[PDB]
Amino acid sequence: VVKGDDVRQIAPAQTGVIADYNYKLPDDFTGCVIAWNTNSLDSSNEFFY
Amino acid sequence: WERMRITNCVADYSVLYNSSASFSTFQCYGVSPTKLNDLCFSSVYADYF
Ligand SMILES: *[C@@H]1O[C@H](CO)[C@@H](O[C@@H]2O[C@H](CO)[C@@H](O)[C@H](O)[C@H]2NC(C)=O)[C@H](O)[C@H]1NC(C)=O
Ligand SMILES: CCCCC/C=C\C/C=C/CCCCCCCC(=O)O
Ligand SMILES: *[C@@H]1O[C@H](CO)[C@@H](O)[C@H](O)[C@H]1NC(C)=O
Repeated sequence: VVKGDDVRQIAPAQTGVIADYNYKLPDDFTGCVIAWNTNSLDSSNEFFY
Repeated sequence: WERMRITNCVADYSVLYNSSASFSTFQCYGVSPTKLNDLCFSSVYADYF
């Protein structure tokens, strides 16, 4: 689960808090990235980074 | 719009992780975002509006 403004950081050759300290991807990455909004489900739970 | 000059700086954006600013758009042209920590610049200008 990501903040929502850090969805753009889940990509090869990125910078930020998530790309540096939490989750990285290689430069030569093969695959797909899927995301969707879950404001009605995850807004009453504890999430950290 | 107004512009500002940047001189005699040590440009590390990690202090922005200590603040509470989140950027919805961050895109660089001509440089990878991962190469901004080991590079030095000559003349830096900042336009804001
Ligand atoms: C990160 O920001 C915090 C505040 O959000 C800074 O902590 C302050 O530091 C100054 C300077 O030493 C102290 O006078 C204050 O008492 C500290 N606390 C607050 C709540 O203002 C901190 O120095 C910043 N930098 C780092 C590297 O953590
Ligand atoms: C006032 C600017 C002084 C000169 C700075 C120039 C180059 C060094 C780095 C610049 C990138 C701007 C900060 C990007 C922070 C990303 C944070 C995020 O993705 O959430
Ligand atoms: C600007 O500084 C004030 C005072 O420290 C702080 O409360 C506020 O969050 C800062 N704003 C941003 C966008 O970082």
